[PDB]
Amino acid sequence: LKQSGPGLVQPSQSLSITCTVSGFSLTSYGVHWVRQSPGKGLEWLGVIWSGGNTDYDAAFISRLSIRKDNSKNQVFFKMNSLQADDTAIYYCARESQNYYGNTWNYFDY
Amino acid sequence: HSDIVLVSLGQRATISCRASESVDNYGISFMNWFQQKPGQPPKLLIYAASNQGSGVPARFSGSGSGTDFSLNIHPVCQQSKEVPYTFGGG
Amino acid sequence: AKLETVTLGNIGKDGKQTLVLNPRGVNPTNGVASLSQAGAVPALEKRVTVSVSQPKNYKVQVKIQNPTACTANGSCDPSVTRQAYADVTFSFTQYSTDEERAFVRTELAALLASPLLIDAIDQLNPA
Amino acid sequence: AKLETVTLGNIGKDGKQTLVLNPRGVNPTNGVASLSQAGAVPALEKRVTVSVSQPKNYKVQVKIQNPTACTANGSCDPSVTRQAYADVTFSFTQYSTDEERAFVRTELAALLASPLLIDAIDQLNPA
Repeated sequence: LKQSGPGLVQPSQSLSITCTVSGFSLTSYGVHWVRQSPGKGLEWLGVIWSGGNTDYDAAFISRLSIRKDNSKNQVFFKMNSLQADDTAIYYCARESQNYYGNTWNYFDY
Repeated sequence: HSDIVLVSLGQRATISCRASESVDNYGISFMNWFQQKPGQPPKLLIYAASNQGSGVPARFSGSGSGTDFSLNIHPVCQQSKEVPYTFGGG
Repeated sequence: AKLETVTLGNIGKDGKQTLVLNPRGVNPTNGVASLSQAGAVPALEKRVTVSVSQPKNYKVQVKIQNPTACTANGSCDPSVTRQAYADVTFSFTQYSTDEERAFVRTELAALLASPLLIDAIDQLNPA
Repeated sequence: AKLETVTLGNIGKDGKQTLVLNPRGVNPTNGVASLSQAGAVPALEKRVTVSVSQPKNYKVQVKIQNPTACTANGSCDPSVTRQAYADVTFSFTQYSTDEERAFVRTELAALLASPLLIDAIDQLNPA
């Protein structure tokens, strides 16, 4: 996996992060996103998978646009009107839509 | 919905949650475990509450049914997964 | 090999439709194994059958079917009207390596979500 | 409908194998459309053919094949030895809604990445 995005932005603007993937094929898996602050432990899994664009976290519907691609594996997302006290580090993850008994692939960051 | 949880011989962490989250045919207990080092992203602990995470040593395990979970790590972050996968820390 | 409960998550046109399955033994007449959804009435079974062959070549066959029904006025139970047959067969040779088989597998697995096929299935306009 | 260059990203046993395609016209004899990789020699073509039918029922057919070759000592060009045929047919009825068709489509699309089929394809041990 890879990770690249601009940091230290002045407040009240948009803010976007891209990510690729060089492991699995993005069609039959899912991408997950969490934040991690010094304030709380870590937070939501309002995420997307399978190509079907799906749900968000319940508190943050008013922001968090999301897109999924297949050109080469771009899962880049964005944020509108970045409030200044949203100081954290953002983490991406993979997920398998493939429950099989209980041995089931999960969370290789 | 949300939940709350808290040199040898081991200790363990307890748990408390509202919904037992028993959605399927006994592959149900979606409670998970996480510990992180500072300069690293958190490596994955045992998933589905008893099932020995991919690439973990054997000294990690967990047990228990819904809303009653446990650790045992005697030689030496928590999250639940029904719909939005919200949780807290410890 | 040792098969268990296969459940697929969140498939079908959008969002929130899961799908559980259970094994239903092995048919010893030709080796076909069966998987099925725990439906209400056993005439309405989302079923998936898999098989394999032995020699010539190989005949790895996956045959999936899932009828739907309606409470037609005139019968006690609901009754099937239509079918939704789908089948896929894989033909290899004795000398094919692991790479070719995995390539064909996940190539079909990724190509079934291309927009070409979703047009050609859900609206049937060809190229 | 209006088909273009279909390229799939990062498929086959691991990681770093992309796959471009190009359209190759429409065969007017029966309506089959063709897609192909821009290979070096046109006898080595990763090809994917799609079709559809007209009435009875429907016969949406996807027929994919990709031979490989080797520089056998004795010929100028490299020559094909084996095939890797794969085909999948969909049968519907006149009265099937959109939901059933989309359900069968992405059910097969997700089930082709289940560990049951990767065992049954890459190592061929059945259930």
